[PDB]
Order: sequence, then C-alpha cells, then structure tokens
Amino acid sequence: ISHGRVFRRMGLGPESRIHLLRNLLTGLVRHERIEAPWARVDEMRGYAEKLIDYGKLGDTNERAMRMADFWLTEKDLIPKLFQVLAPRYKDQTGGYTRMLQIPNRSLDRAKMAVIEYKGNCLPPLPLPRRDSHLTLLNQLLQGLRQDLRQSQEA
Amino acid sequence: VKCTKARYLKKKNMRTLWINRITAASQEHGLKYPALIGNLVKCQVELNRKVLADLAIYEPKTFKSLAALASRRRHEGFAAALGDGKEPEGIFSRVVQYH
Amino acid sequence: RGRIPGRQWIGKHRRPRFVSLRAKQNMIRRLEIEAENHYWLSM
Amino acid sequence: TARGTPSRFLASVLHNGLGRYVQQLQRLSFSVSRDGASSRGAREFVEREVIDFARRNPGVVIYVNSRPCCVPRVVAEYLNGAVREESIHCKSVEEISTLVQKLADQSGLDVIRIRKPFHTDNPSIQGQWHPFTNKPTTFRGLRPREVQDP
Amino acid sequence: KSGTWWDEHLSEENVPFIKQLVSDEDKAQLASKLCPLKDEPWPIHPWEPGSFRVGLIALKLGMMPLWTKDGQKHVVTLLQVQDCHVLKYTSKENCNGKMATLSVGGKTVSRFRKATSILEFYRELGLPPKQTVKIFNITDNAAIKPGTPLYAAHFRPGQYVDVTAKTIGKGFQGVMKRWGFKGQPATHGQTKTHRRPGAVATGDIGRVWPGTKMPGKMGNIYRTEYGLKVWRINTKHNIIYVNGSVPGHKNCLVKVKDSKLPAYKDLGKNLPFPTYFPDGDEEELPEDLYDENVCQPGAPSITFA
Amino acid sequence: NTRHIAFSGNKWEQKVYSSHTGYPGGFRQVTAAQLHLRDPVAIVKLAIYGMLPKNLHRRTMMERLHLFPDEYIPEDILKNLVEELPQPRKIPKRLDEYTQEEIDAFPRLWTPPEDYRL
Amino acid sequence: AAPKNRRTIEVNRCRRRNPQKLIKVKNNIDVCPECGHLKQKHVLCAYCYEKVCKETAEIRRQIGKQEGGPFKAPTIETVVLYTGETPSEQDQGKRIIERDRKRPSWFTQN
RNA sequence: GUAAAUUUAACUGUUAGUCCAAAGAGGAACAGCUCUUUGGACACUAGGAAAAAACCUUGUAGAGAGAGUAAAAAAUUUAACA
RNA sequence: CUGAACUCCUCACACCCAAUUGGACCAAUCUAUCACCCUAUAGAAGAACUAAUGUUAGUAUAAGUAACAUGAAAACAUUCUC
RNA sequence: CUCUUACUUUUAACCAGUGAAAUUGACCUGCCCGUGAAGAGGCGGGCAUAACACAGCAAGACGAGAAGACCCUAUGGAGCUUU
RNA sequence: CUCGAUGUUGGAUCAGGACAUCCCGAUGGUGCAGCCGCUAUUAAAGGUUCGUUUGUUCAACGAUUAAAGUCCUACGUGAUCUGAGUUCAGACCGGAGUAAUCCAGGUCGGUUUCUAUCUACUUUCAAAUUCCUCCCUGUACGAAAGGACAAGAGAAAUAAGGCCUACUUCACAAAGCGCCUUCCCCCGUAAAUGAUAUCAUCUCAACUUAGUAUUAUACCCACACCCACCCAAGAACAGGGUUUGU
Ligand SMILES: [K+]
Ligand SMILES: [K+]
Ligand SMILES: [K+]
Ligand SMILES: [K+]
Ligand SMILES: [K+]
Ligand SMILES: [K+]
Ligand SMILES: [K+]
Ligand SMILES: [Mg+2]
Ligand SMILES: [Mg+2]
Ligand SMILES: [Mg+2]
Ligand SMILES: [Mg+2]
Ligand SMILES: [Mg+2]
Ligand SMILES: [Mg+2]
Ligand SMILES: [Mg+2]
Ligand SMILES: [Mg+2]
Ligand SMILES: [Mg+2]
Ligand SMILES: [Mg+2]
Ligand SMILES: [Mg+2]
Ligand SMILES: [Mg+2]
Ligand SMILES: [Mg+2]
Ligand SMILES: [Mg+2]
Ligand SMILES: [Mg+2]
Ligand SMILES: [Mg+2]
Ligand SMILES: [Mg+2]
Ligand SMILES: [Mg+2]
Ligand SMILES: [Mg+2]
Ligand SMILES: [Mg+2]
Ligand SMILES: [Mg+2]
Ligand SMILES: [Mg+2]
Ligand SMILES: [Mg+2]
Ligand SMILES: [Mg+2]
Ligand SMILES: [Mg+2]
Ligand SMILES: [Mg+2]
Ligand SMILES: [Mg+2]
Ligand SMILES: [Mg+2]
Ligand SMILES: [Mg+2]
Ligand SMILES: [Mg+2]
Ligand SMILES: [Mg+2]
Ligand SMILES: [Mg+2]
Ligand SMILES: [Mg+2]
Ligand SMILES: [Mg+2]
Ligand SMILES: [Mg+2]
Ligand SMILES: [Mg+2]
Ligand SMILES: [Mg+2]
Ligand SMILES: [Mg+2]
Ligand SMILES: [Mg+2]
Ligand SMILES: [Zn+2]
Repeated sequence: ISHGRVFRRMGLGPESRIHLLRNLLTGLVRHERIEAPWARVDEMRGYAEKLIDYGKLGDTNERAMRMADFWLTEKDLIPKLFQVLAPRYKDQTGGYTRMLQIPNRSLDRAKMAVIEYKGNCLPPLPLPRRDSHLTLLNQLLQGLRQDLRQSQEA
Repeated sequence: VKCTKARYLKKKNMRTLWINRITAASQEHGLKYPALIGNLVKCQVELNRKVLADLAIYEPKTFKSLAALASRRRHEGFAAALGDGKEPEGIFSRVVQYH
Repeated sequence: RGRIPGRQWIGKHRRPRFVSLRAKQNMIRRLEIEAENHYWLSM
Repeated sequence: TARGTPSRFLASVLHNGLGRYVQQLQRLSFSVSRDGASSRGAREFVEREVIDFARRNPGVVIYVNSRPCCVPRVVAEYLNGAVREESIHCKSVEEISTLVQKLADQSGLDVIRIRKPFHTDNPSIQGQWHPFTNKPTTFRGLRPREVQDP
Repeated sequence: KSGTWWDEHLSEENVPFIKQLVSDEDKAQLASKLCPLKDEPWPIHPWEPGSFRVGLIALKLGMMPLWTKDGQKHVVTLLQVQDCHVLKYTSKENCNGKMATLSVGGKTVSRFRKATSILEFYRELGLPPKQTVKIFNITDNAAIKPGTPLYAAHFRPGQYVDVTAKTIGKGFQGVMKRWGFKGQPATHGQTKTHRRPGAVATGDIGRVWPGTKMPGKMGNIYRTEYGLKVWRINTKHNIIYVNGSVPGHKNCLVKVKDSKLPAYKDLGKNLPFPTYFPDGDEEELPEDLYDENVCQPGAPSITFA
Repeated sequence: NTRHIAFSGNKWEQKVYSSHTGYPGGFRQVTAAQLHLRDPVAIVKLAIYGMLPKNLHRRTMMERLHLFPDEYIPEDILKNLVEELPQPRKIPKRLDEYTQEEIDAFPRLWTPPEDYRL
Repeated sequence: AAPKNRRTIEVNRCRRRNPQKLIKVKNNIDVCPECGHLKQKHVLCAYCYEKVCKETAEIRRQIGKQEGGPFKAPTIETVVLYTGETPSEQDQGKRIIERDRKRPSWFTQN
C-alpha cells in the first residue's frame, strides 16, 4: 500500500535520491535545458521550481544561501541563481520550468523528458501548438460565442 | 482393434435402433412393442425388425394394417384363453400347416 | 458410505446377492427338463 | 478404418440395367515382357486365353503390348472414366484369368466403403412419416385449451 | 478511427469559452430544480406502518468528536449531501422484484467524460451527470418524481441509518493482514517462513476446498455499517453527523438509508415522508438540528450537580 | 399445474433432495415438501432431468421443457400448442362427487342395529 | 517442482497467440506538420527535436569557447546572434554568442 | 459309446500360484491368513453379477444394416385391553 | 419381450491361450545366371528395433521462464555524487 | 514472545536486450461416492462444464532429484579381530 | 500396493469432518424441597485458557474458565517451517566379549534440497456467541442453614466487518495498544378433542395447540470521452477523476 506517498523510490535510498536529484538540478541551472528519464525529471521539477523561490529571497538571506550551497554542487552557479535566474522570474509567481516528453531512449527504451527553465537563450523546443482559431470547428464555435454575447447585451 | 470389435456393436446397435423405432410406431396405435412382435409371429408373418422399422417410416398405412392385425390376433388369444374350449379357433389364429 | 470390506464377492464379509424372480424361473425351467430326462431314461 | 477412409452411396453408371445392361469395362492394356520370368504367366495367358476372352467381350478393346518390363501390368479403363492398374507379376495363367474376369464385371466405381447395401429413389409409396401422420384432426382445428368465438 | 477528447481540436480562445458555457448550463439546470412542489409533484401520501422511503447519496467529509450531556465522547463521521437528485422511478411490476425502486444520483461530474447513452439520459432529465447512481427499494406510497432534489434534512437527529460504501483498497495482501493469520516465529530456526499460510488442507482430500482463505486482493469492496445514530444535522451545508465510522476513504460517496434492524422498524412515523421539501416547509429549519443528548458548542460547561 | 403434483405414500416427508454448495459445510438436504414450497417446479424438473440421457444433449432437451406451477400459460406458448397428452393417473373421485345414481347403484351391505348411537 | 508432462504445441500456441500476448495497434500516431515525419500525439517529433538539439549543441560549444574553462558561468544573460545581425537595444549587457551561420527560420530572434 | 493309446527316436520350457465349492489341519470354528486333499475357474474369448483375473452363462476363430436363445432386476414393516 | 463372439441363417474358413515347440512365407543386401522403369531361380550373410535410467547427432518441453548488466549531466571537452 | 506495525534496500512485477537447468509414454489433464494390484483427473453411478491469458498458493499429481544407505536374499565383496 | 525411495516422533501454521456432547439450548426420570448433582432423549450453529519441569504424546503441579470434550483426516499438514528426540560416521560410563565389536541402557555432538507444468484453491458480500453486575430477592423453596427460575436493565470478553477524531507506532498516509457496528429459527417432548375398542387414549387414526422460516431483508445494478495526466484504484490489466489537457 502506498496511499498518499508523494515521493518516488529511486537510487540507492533516501540520501542517494536527493543526490541524484541534486545533480540533475545542478545540470539544469548550468545548461538551462537537459534531458533525462521522465520519472526523474518529474521528481526533480518540484525542486527546480522551489530553488527559484529561494533565489528570489536574495543573496543576503542566509537561509537561502545555505539552501543554494547544498543544492548547487558547482559554486559558480550560485551567483547565477541569485543574479540571473531569479531576476528573470521577478514578475512571475510560478511556472518557471516546462517539461515535455521526448521519444524513448534508444538503448534501454526508457521514457524520456526534456526540462528547461523558461526564458533561456537556447533554440526553442518544438512546442505542441493548439489548432488554429480558423479551423472549421473553431469558426462554428466563434459564431456561437458571437451570438450569445449579442443576446446578453440586448 | 476397435474397428474389428465394432462389427459386433454395429449389429447390436442397429437392432436396438429398430426396436426403438418399432416401439415408437406401435405406441402411435396403442400397442406395446412385445404385443406387436409376438402376435405377428402367431399370424405366420415373419417380417424382421429391420423391415418393420422401414415400414413404419416409409409405409405408414401398411404398418397400421400390421398393427391392426397384431391387435386382432391379440384379442383372439384373450377370447380363446377365457373360453373352456367350446369356441372354435379364431379366424386369424388358424395356422397354415406345411409338410 | 456403504463400503464392502476388501473385494466384493470373496472373503468373510461379502456383498449380499439376492435371487430375482426370473432367476428362480430360469432354475425351475431347467429342473423340468431334467425331470423329463429321468423319465425317458427309465425304460 | 471407415473414419480414416472415404465412403460413397451405392449407385450405378447411367442407371445401368434399367433399360439395358451395358458392360462398363471399355479397354484393357497388357504389358508382357518377351523374356522376363515374372511375365511367364502373362505370356501363357496371351497365347490361349486372351483370344477367347476377346471373343466373349466384343465391347472391350484389348491392347497387348510386348516390351521389356520387370513388372507386367494390366490397365483397365471404364466408361465412367475410372482407370485401374493391376499388377500380374509372377501370377499364374489361372490367376490372371480370374483377375481379368473380375475387372470385366466391375462398374468402375471406387472400391471404397459403401454406406448402405441398397439404394432407392422412391423409398415411400404411401407417404413418408411426419408427426401428423397418425394424429386425429379436431373440429375447427382448435388447439388445446383454446377459447373459440370469444 | 483515432480517438479524440473534448478539447483536442479547440483553439486557445475557445477552450475558456467552452468551459464557461458548459459550467453555466450545469448551474442553471441545478437551480431550475429547487422548487419541486411548484412543478407538478406526485401525490404526497401519509406515512403508514410498513412503508419504506428513499435514502440519500452523500460524500464522506471526515470525522469529528462530540460529547454528550453525560460526559461521554462519541466520534462521528460527517456526510455531506452534494447535488443529490432523484433520477428514475421503476414500478413494482416492471422492477422484477418484490418492491418498487427509486434511482438516486449524487455529485455532479463532467459531461465530457461520460458515455453518450448516459449523456442523453441526463439530457432528457435536465440535470448534469452524476458520479454514482444507487437504487433504493421503496413502497408505492413513497414514490418521488424524477428530478426532485434531496437534502440532508431528509434525516433527523435520533434516527438510525445504514451506510454502504466501497472499503479502502489495500491491493494484494498476505494472509496475515488479509485474514489475521498468526504467521510463524521470528527465530528459533524458521527457514524463509514467517508470514506464510502454512498448511492449506488435509492430505486425504487431495485438493483445496472452495472458499479457503488465501493471499489475494484486500478491500475495495462494498460493505455496510448498520445501526448508526444520527447525532446532528447541519441544514445550511447539508451535512449529516453519523455515529462512529463508515466504510471508505474521505471524499468517497456513500449510500445512506434508514436502518433495517428489527429494533428500528416503524420509527419513521415522525420522519419526513416521502422526503423533506424545504420549499414546502412552512417554517425554515434552524441551521443545526441536535439530538437531545448532544452538548451544543455554545452550551454551558457540564456540571454534575 | 406442477404445484398440484401428488406423491404416493409418505414421499412428501421421506424423499430427500441433496445438494452441495461446494464450500465446507455446504451439504444441504431438504425434504420434497420443503423443496416444493420453495420452488413449485423443482420436483418435476428434477424428475425429468434425472430420466434424460446423461450426455451433452440433456441440457438442450431441458431448454424444450416449459414448467408452470398453475394454469397460467404465456400466450405465445399457448398459441403454439398442438396436442394435450392424457394424464397418466386417473384421479379418484371424492365421496361428495358421486352422483345419487352411483350411490343408489351400490348396494347397502349390512343392517345396523336400530338402537345403536352412530 | 518439475513439469510432470511435456506441454503440447497446441497448448503452447494457445498461450503464445492469446490476444493479451499480441502487440496492440497504436491509434495516436500522426504526421508532424513542420517536417512531415511521423510523431505521437503526446510526444515531441523526433525529427524536429533532433534539429533543435543539433543547433543547441553548436551554441553550447561556442559558449564553452567563450567561457574557456570550468567554473566560469556568467553573471549576465546571454543572446545568440547569427551572421548579419548586431545586438539590439535589449541585448545590451548580455554575453553575445556568435554563430557562423544564417539564423534558422524556426529560430525566432527576440 | 468312442479314438485314442503304448512303444521307438529327438528336445526344450515349466519345477517363486491365485480365488471359489467341498473334506480336514493350524490360528481366534479371525484374516483377501497359513497347510494338504477332490474339483472348477483364472493366468485365452465373449455375455452377465454396477465398476470387476478366481462367481454365473459360453467356448474354435471371417463377412452380414437377419434370426432363436443362455446367464441375467430384492424382498420385507412390528406390541391396546378386562 | 429384451438379451452373447452360444446356435441357426447367405457366403467363406489354416485365420483369437504365457514359457516353450512344429510349420508355411518373406523385406533389403551381396554373389552366380537371368532380367533391363526394378525382376526371376538359386547361393551367401555385419540379413529387419514403439522400449536396455541404451550410444551418437538433431530438435522440442520446462521457457522467452530462472538468471545476467550500464552512478549523473554535458559541448564528449569536462564537471558532479559516492 | 503477548501481537505485531511502519519505513529503507534487495528481490519482486511491467518495458527493453541477452538467455540456462532438472523434468517430460501420450494427454482433448474436473468434483463426489463406489470400485479396483486393497488411497482414481482416466473404471461404475451421479454432479459439474463456452474459449484463452497474468499474478498468487502448495492439498494432490503415491510431485522432481538419487536402480533405499533401514531390512532380507546372493554358495556376491571388502575392512577388522581371533584359542 | 510401494524398497530404479509412499521422508520416520512431538511441536508451529492452517485447519476439514464424525457425535459416542466438555460448555451453551430444549426435554423425560430421580433416593429431583431449594441450591448443587445423577441418569437418559434431542441438538455439531458457536465455543472449548495461560503457565513450571519433561524432546515428549501423556502425566503431575500452579492459576483460571460457562467449558478446559472424545475421535478421524497417510498416528491431517516437512515441494510451508522446526530438528529437542529418534536413526549413520566422533566420544564417555555401566554391562557382554579373548578381541574386533556389541547393548529394547544412559550421556555430549552431529548438512532438513527443489525456479510450480497439471489438478484444486485465492472476498461461501451482509441475521453472534458467551460470562458477569444490578434487579427480581433475601422472594419461590425450606425446620433451619442455605437459596433460585422467567421477565427487565446495564456492562463486558471473544468473533466477524470496518475506520483514523483523539491516544499510541507514527505523520500528505499506513497501523493497534485506539475507536465504531453486529439482526431469525431449529422438535426431545408437553397437552386438548376423539375412533378402532360407544369409558379411556397427545393420533405411524382422521385432527387441535405449544411450533417454526417459500430464512427475511440488505448489498450489487446507467457505460467506444479515454491519446495523455492524476488518483484514497492498482503486480500487469482493470477501475475512479480530468468542467484540474502550461
Ligand atoms: K470381502
Ligand atoms: K450372470
Ligand atoms: K508502526
Ligand atoms: K502441491
Ligand atoms: K519401501
Ligand atoms: K493433472
Ligand atoms: K387407543
Ligand atoms: Mg532501483
Ligand atoms: Mg442379438
Ligand atoms: Mg474393495
Ligand atoms: Mg489502494
Ligand atoms: Mg509474529
Ligand atoms: Mg537452509
Ligand atoms: Mg528469516
Ligand atoms: Mg514338480
Ligand atoms: Mg461358434
Ligand atoms: Mg471356422
Ligand atoms: Mg520381393
Ligand atoms: Mg543385425
Ligand atoms: Mg528406428
Ligand atoms: Mg532408446
Ligand atoms: Mg514458470
Ligand atoms: Mg528475475
Ligand atoms: Mg546488480
Ligand atoms: Mg515470480
Ligand atoms: Mg524480459
Ligand atoms: Mg521418469
Ligand atoms: Mg476411491
Ligand atoms: Mg496418473
Ligand atoms: Mg517421488
Ligand atoms: Mg535398489
Ligand atoms: Mg562368496
Ligand atoms: Mg519411481
Ligand atoms: Mg475445524
Ligand atoms: Mg446425540
Ligand atoms: Mg502424520
Ligand atoms: Mg524444505
Ligand atoms: Mg507435504
Ligand atoms: Mg540433535
Ligand atoms: Mg568401556
Ligand atoms: Mg542428543
Ligand atoms: Mg556445537
Ligand atoms: Mg513456492
Ligand atoms: Mg434473573
Ligand atoms: Mg381426554
Ligand atoms: Mg370416547
Ligand atoms: Zn517534425
């Protein structure tokens, strides 16, 4: 039974899980886009979002600095978190990352995901786009919308 | 081996089938199988069960006649048994003698 | 329930066999033939 | 065994014997070696028996072919198209006579299991039995427990 | 031949519009049923001995303690009636059973996730689809017109009810957890045998009897708790406070019915029949109904004098 | 009219129908009387089932059997009936069903004493 | 516990060819509009994703040349500028990674 | 009434036995027990006694979509009294 | 009345017992002489395999089962975790 | 131990790659009572019964493994002791 | 029957069945006043304890209990466990033997394999038993001593099925040491009216009453949105939710 168990069991145990997730997060901060097994990316995504919130507290908050020191194994990335990544999201309250499934890995057919910090300088991912508003179905619904709005104003 | 021994069962099963079919036809006329077969013999009618079963299926009017004949001979038997010898032999009870 | 000890038709305790009406008639039928044989062997 | 082989119903070729009898054997092809020992009995059959057998059956064309062969054979063909090949290897003259006569008398139909030892196209003269054959009719054909004129 | 879902082909602009449109229709349909007695109700017969009325479908909110005036603590389970409406009536003749039945449904769900046959059924009824539908055996005098809303005040404090729900699903479980088998000793030599069934049958029969207790799927089946006392009714939020615990997890749907226990037979003489009509009610009920023995939150502290 | 079958002797009390659910303790034995009140067609159905040949055709034959406890027969079944079979047992008449002609025809066999309190 | 008898091919074919064992047909395969290669509805197109990765790898190699060592991450934002382009007003104060190729059409300048 | 028998010549295999009826012995007037005797059956066919080596019917060999038979089915129901 | 491989019926007949014993045929092979799309009369012999936990080789069953393996990201440079 | 519970790792199950072993007369391989070389999935009488996977279990297949090591037999061995 | 192997004591685990009933139910008799007993008929739904020594089955003893039942199931159950005992190879004591060795003796030590092919089975879904306290009552009974039954009220234990408010182990949850719910019968006899047999007679006489359940009711019940995501659902599959598909 695993009712309400929100964390996955990966690596060699609880400590190894954190270390595995930490290495993924460190890579993400440096490169701003990485690919890894889908389950591991999904697990790390929560930590990648919260790291930005700690970065927004500022480099003068000693608690934030300790959190960043632990989670970023390469110390040149700690200035980037506080001075590059966190200012970029100054006007957002969340949704700093986007996660998309990519084709299964060749060797072991593992389910794979790409994760990136929004607003990076890298070539954009081929994001899934919704159907145009000009399609047959969307035009029939636009007519229905127009009609309802006209009947309400009357 | 089964094919060899089955030749006995084939003959046995065929005769069982004829008796079942003759029994059915006899009951349609209110006669039990032993009454029909027994009394037909007493009329010197030597039709075997294979032919009797065929007649029941394909010659139903002849079979009713045979059933009627057996029924008549059966009633003649009763009349004779009830009598003390005063009565002459039944018309259908007379046996044709050969020499 | 209702087992016969050992084999059915041998030994101390056996399955009881009963004489049917037709078994009796069969025996009597052959007794009559032998009785007549006695007669024809008397002369 | 019966289950392991085909079967057929008793039949004839063109209702043979109904208006007239027609011999079904149509052709006989013998192959008798001049020198083979196995063909010794076949050579003696060709010297005294085949000619007298042809006189009796003028509707059968007999083809005697003398050629080198290790196994002499007779091939019988029938009007219905059946072809039968029977070996006469090392058979006596009397044995061959019996075989040849048997082929003359056969219809040519397959020598397989016959389901019934009889055949008829008119099994019934008085009407084939059906469930109403011996049932009495009822006034106005009323069914059991049926209210009339309600 | 490829599968589709409701917003697969919708554009960015149309997805919010469609959500708002269908949401408003659901709310309007629910509001249109709030006056059952003004919409040609069926005959409201008086209660008679031997009469069986409809029950409710409620969601299990959780558990809460309450104390009685004698000082005793009783835990209760809160059951909230969420969009409960009568759906179908089947006559005794057509039921195929000894009694007529009334179908009740609870809790609104999305129309985009239901089968077409179900959607057309709800279209004719004029209600949004319900998550769970349950069948209540009733007497002819207790029939209610399909579409009538049902409320928590259908039940009253002091009544006893039975609650049926699916138990918590524990998946595949061993005999120890599933059946309470003792298992085997921890030490003193045991070889790879601590939680195992042991012997499952005798040697003679050379088989395993049907019904033999073995490892397998545990829970996630319907169970019924009988004779639970209704301590309190919150009419504003439509919550029923029921004694003790009920089967299932919090936020599951439960079937609430009058208790069938011999001792509680023919206690509906004073209960709403065929149901509670708040619109018909002459005097609005207070926000909370309390059983006489319950300590109300604002009552003075207990003193034993 | 399978509800109105009649057993000879004391078969109502003595004849037992045995079944087993398959579970431990599942052996069940009920008298003919108990079964009849539980299922008014069971007795006739079981009697027929046991007489049919013990082969795979039996259950097909049972599909052609239509048992009804009373005198109500569905209209469809009633419409397809062809012939009614004679009842195998002649039902004996009760003393109240005899006509006065029949009663008068049977002689009085003995003369009771005039001074006897019958 | 050993097999008490050999399993027949008739039995084995029933087990092996049971519908549960068979491969299920996929109904979520669709054509990619950008490139025309097949893709799954919920998965990014492999062809398009590979193209993006190839350009990303080239840019990352250029970033490495500018960094010229480990632990040299910049403290400012970065902008990739292709041949024939100059920094905009919004690109001032950002490390400029120059690519010796024409800007890809799918890659939109911002 | 029947057709075998002895002798001469030349050999092999069998020499670890079961039940049934009958006369007995041992045992416990136990054993599907053990030991002799007389006979049968089995270790060969087929039918019957529910299934069935040993009980009953029956043997000599093939084909038949004829026929007459053999053995062959379990019966029973109860306590008033001067 | 049913009911056998008993008996009769049409036709045919060497054609239902272990060990053992007598007899009639015979596959293929080689040789002599024939034969010459595969045979004949004889003479010979490593002369016939549904069974030895047989020998060798092939391929199944168990079974696609038991079991086995590669720390992480990345520009493949490098760095990080242990 | 009363009396067990929770969590981690391994194993496990699913996907991908690779891929053994004992075992196997043939099997279209149910249950009850009875029978029988004396303890029946296969016989008699009943009952039950569309077809086919996956995961568990160990009551039966007198389950697999080893031509019983106990016991007896063989004019079969061997070691040791000895008037 | 089995020696080309049917694993051999007691225990653990799980129990299936018989009734010749240990306890609980219903009755007859009594040298049955009552309270306790004795004996017989009926009843197998439910129940039938924990410890010290001993490998023990038993037995003895301590403390309990409504009661600590008798048996069968390959002396049930080792492809589920255990190995103290018994029953190899080491050794000691007593005894036997010239010795090698031996003993229905005692004593210390001594390897318990198996990946499940087939059969069978894996939620017989839901009516429960019992003790005690109070009361009846110091009443019926009896010379006294002693001392009930039925009815009623409550409170518990066990069993079954659930649950997490608190407590506890714990901490998005799973658990017990915690909490909640739990509903019919059962036939042995005792009596009327009344014939054979004009009294009488409870009747394998016709019949009436105690005296019975068509076990009641409950639960379950609508189903080409379904690629994908989430889940109190879950090995896989399946199931619920997405009006929560940036
Ligand atoms: K015996
Ligand atoms: K017999
Ligand atoms: K715990
Ligand atoms: K097993
Ligand atoms: K042995
Ligand atoms: K099997
Ligand atoms: K009397
Ligand atoms: Mg892992
Ligand atoms: Mg015959
Ligand atoms: Mg026996
Ligand atoms: Mg669960
Ligand atoms: Mg334990
Ligand atoms: Mg071990
Ligand atoms: Mg262990
Ligand atoms: Mg001798
Ligand atoms: Mg003969
Ligand atoms: Mg002969
Ligand atoms: Mg030859
Ligand atoms: Mg040889
Ligand atoms: Mg060979
Ligand atoms: Mg071999
Ligand atoms: Mg396997
Ligand atoms: Mg594995
Ligand atoms: Mg490993
Ligand atoms: Mg496994
Ligand atoms: Mg695999
Ligand atoms: Mg073997
Ligand atoms: Mg048996
Ligand atoms: Mg077997
Ligand atoms: Mg074995
Ligand atoms: Mg041996
Ligand atoms: Mg020697
Ligand atoms: Mg063996
Ligand atoms: Mg038990
Ligand atoms: Mg008793
Ligand atoms: Mg044992
Ligand atoms: Mg073991
Ligand atoms: Mg075992
Ligand atoms: Mg030991
Ligand atoms: Mg010594
Ligand atoms: Mg010892
Ligand atoms: Mg030691
Ligand atoms: Mg196992
Ligand atoms: Mg009292
Ligand atoms: Mg009286
Ligand atoms: Mg009187
Ligand atoms: Zn593409």
